[PDB]
Amino acid sequence: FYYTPMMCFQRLLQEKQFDEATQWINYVYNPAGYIVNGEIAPWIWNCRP
Amino acid sequence: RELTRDALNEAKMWYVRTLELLGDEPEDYGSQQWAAPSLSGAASQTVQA
Amino acid sequence: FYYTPMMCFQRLLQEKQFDEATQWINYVYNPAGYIVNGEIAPWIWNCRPLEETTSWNANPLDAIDPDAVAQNDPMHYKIATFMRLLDQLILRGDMAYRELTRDALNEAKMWYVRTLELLGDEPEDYGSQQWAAPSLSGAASQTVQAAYQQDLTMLGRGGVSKNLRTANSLVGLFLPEYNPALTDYWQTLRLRLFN
Amino acid sequence: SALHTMPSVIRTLVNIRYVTALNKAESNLPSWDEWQTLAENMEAGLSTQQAQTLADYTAERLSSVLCNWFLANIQPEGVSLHSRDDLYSYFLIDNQVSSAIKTTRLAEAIAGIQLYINRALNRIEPNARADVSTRQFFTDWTVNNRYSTWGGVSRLVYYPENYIDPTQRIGQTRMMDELLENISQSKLSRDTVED
Amino acid sequence: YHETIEQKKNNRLLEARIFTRANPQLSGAIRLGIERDSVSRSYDEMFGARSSSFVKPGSVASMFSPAGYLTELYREAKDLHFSSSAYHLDNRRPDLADLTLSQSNMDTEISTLTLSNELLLEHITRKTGGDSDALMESLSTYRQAIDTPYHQPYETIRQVIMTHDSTLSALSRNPEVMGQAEGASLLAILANISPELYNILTEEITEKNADALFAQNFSENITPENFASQSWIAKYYGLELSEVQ
Amino acid sequence: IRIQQRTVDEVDADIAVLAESRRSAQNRLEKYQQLYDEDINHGEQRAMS
Amino acid sequence: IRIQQRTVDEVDADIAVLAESRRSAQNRLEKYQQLYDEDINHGEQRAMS
Amino acid sequence: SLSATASQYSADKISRSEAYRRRRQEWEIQRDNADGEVKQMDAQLESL
Amino acid sequence: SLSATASQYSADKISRSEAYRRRRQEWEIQRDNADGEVKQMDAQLESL
Amino acid sequence: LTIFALKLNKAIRLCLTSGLSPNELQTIVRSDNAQGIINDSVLTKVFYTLFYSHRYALSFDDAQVLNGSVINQYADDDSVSHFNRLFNTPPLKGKIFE
Amino acid sequence: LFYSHRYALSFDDAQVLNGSVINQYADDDSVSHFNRLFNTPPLKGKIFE
Repeated sequence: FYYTPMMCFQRLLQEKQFDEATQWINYVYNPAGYIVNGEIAPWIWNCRP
Repeated sequence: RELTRDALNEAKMWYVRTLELLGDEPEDYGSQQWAAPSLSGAASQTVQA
Repeated sequence: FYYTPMMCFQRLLQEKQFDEATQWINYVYNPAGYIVNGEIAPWIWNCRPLEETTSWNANPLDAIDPDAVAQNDPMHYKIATFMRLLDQLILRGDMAYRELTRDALNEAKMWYVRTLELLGDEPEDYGSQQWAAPSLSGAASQTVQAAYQQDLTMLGRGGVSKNLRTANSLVGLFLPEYNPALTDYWQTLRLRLFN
Repeated sequence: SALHTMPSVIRTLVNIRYVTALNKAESNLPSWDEWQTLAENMEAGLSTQQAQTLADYTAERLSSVLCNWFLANIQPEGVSLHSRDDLYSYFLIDNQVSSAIKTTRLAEAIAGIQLYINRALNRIEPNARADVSTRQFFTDWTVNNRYSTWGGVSRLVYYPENYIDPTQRIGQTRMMDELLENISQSKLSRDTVED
Repeated sequence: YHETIEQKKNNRLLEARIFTRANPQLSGAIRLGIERDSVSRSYDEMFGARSSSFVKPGSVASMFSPAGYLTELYREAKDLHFSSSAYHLDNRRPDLADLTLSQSNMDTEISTLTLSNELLLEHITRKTGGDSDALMESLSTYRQAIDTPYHQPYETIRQVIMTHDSTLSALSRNPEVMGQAEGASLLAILANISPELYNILTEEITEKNADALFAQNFSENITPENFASQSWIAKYYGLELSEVQ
Repeated sequence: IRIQQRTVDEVDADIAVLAESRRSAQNRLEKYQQLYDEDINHGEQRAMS
Repeated sequence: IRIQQRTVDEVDADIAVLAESRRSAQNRLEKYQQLYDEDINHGEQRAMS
Repeated sequence: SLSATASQYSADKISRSEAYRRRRQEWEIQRDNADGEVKQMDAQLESL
Repeated sequence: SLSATASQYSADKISRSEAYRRRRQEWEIQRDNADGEVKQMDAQLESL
Repeated sequence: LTIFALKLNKAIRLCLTSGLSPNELQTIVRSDNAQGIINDSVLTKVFYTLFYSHRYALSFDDAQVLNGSVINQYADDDSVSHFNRLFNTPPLKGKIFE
Repeated sequence: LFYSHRYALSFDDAQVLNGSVINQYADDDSVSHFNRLFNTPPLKGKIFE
């Protein structure tokens, strides 16, 4: 839930894939929140621990 | 990097967003009134304990 | 019937095999027609789905796929193949131009004249003559947007010839733009002919 | 002559008893319109580049003064505006920049609208309409935050041919892929092509 | 929603198709392989020459131009805040709602400072009710701001004299004019002190007029309780903590 | 006067030398830029995959 | 006059220097052209096939 | 497994083919350098 | 053993990928050299 | 707090509008009078210090002393003062007594 | 044309010089002649001439 998403994020950032990196890091965090079932997610972070 | 006008506008947008998510940084406050102790005062094992 | 012939055509064009590329692309399209059983072929294209305008896609916009869009609308494939042939002709012409020999320049002239012949004549701007300047509210009018959407939907699922006059005074729409690739081709051919 | 100004203007400059409510002879400070006219007369004999330099300097000075006055006088409810960057964020227009930069009205509107969208989406501006913020455009804001990406995704529908890749396709079969590796040699001889 | 999304996708597909048919650039020997549809004729009769009307690249009338991008942005941005809230786009910037969409409005180049100054002037005028010249005359005597007083002709004169001859060497080479002018005018033209600034700096501060002077020099929201914070002073004057220490 | 006219001929011959220096150097520049920005081609990603 | 005759000797020695510069540079030119336009030879296409 | 082996065979085959193409491009660029300096000194010669 | 074989396969694959990256970096550096000498002679031209 | 607040407003406004450093203003006012008030003499000294700095290219303390003020022996004290810069660079053999 | 050939003057400049008046209302997509002469830039107030 935590290490692999940043693994991909770091690889994409190193290889200049900015929008793919942002989309992948949205799985763990998003400053604009998360859209679940078409509604504002009450939680701030998409990682439970 | 490319110094185009639209690129500079996009960089302005990115930097403004970075400032927005960064907020405002604080400054030094303890250096205002931190006293100057002696070496014995600093190494006081009684105070450390 | 479609993807492999251009695979070979693209490889040959990248590797400067001009006549082999032309011969291979003749299997899918030939401006001079096709010779079958020693007679003029009545069809224009040597690909049946392209000639018959057959679509083999239902939801192309469900994902970002130009391939799916072209599957939904088959003649975009025809436009792509035509532009590939034009590019092959242009590479032939400027490869002849490279060596600056007199016969090479004559051959480049022939190639460029043929390219102009198959390209025809380009049109110009006409909507900018009378396009009005609307306000931001007029442009963002959701009522006008919904009216246009309703008109498009009723033209799509039906074929109704009523509502003859659409009251063009509703200035909240834009106009299609010419192909940048085609304009670049025209400018390149013009400058080559000038040189 | 050294100052490139009229002798009576020199006399007026000398006659300025800058005493400002006594401690010396008297306050010979001119009136407001007299000050304006004297400035016009003494400045009328400059060059052109100097004129634009003075115009830019005065523009920057009055911009800073107006920003300070607005901050210290006019504060609409619900906004704790206290700085130049606060005014920037509120009005979606940059107030602390130089005169060297040039832009258009529509480009400034793009900048302001994009900044406002970012402010609303990042949940930093209070009382944001979170119900509205969950539309398709805001979901696709990753490709809607820049004009280039939005233009590309818009043109992908009307002109998919420009984005069609003749060498590869989404969903291409592995057998066609291995055909591609078996056809991507350095130089493609005919017999190798038919093989 | 599935129906709505499918409908919009189908409408976009139909519009792209009809523009493909109506593109005049494809003539073109491939024009022989292009047919006219019944839906194409229906669109033609419905919308006149709309399908046949095209624009060159870079024209403001295109949907791929920044004009269409801005139109869609405003369409999606008109309701990020309620019209009652001060954060509403229309409430904060009413001047944006009536922006003209013309080719010249995006072809003309102008400094962003000019637009910012015009917006600030519009706000100041709509608030106070005065003219620009009256505003300048009031600013040359204003006191409740760190930048004020701002004497525009005085600043112009100082900048012009600095541009022409710094340190007044030319005037110094002519001593006969120094017997008539004293150091007050020289200080005015060299340093940055307007007459109002001089009056502010050379007024005695006593408990008899302490509150009056405080009210003269500061706004109603600027109280000694607010001033008592060092961080408040720093953020008010744009200075640094060690500098005020 | 004839001598210095010949000298002017020398200097503008040199500036023509440097103009075609620009031609050659800029040709090198676009060649190297095309090599760098294209980087790795579809054949090489095919081999890697 | 003898001095400037020696100077003329200097300058035409230099132009002879540049003539044999042309010899060497053009030799390089045809060598590199022959390498480039021949590219890949029948042995290498045999290995590939 | 031996299909994978032939896959590596095709892989280094096409990799060295692309290496050959890179060699060709480098040769073309350095030939441009050669004739560029050729005309460099061509103009230098008339100056001299 | 054949898993080890595929391990060597991935090993030289990533090694030649990094060689490609080194090639890209060298190309970038020498392109910087090219445009650097381009502006070198740009200023030399106005001097001349 | 009102009167000292106004005094600090005066000082910070003049420093911002004239580029004067806080320690430069401090030494100027100390050389003028211990009251710490603002009069015509202080601004005349500032005028002449700036004028000499513009033409003769002199330091703030140098021009301040030249226009009529005394040498500041007690500077900000984190570095060399003016008196020590003039007569203690370096002391010959013994400590200075001047 | 005669003035443009010898004195190297603009069309509007030579037209005014031969006896015509300054065109205040140009094509209006750019600066007119009157504005080019007396509005580059306006001093402080709008021009009234």
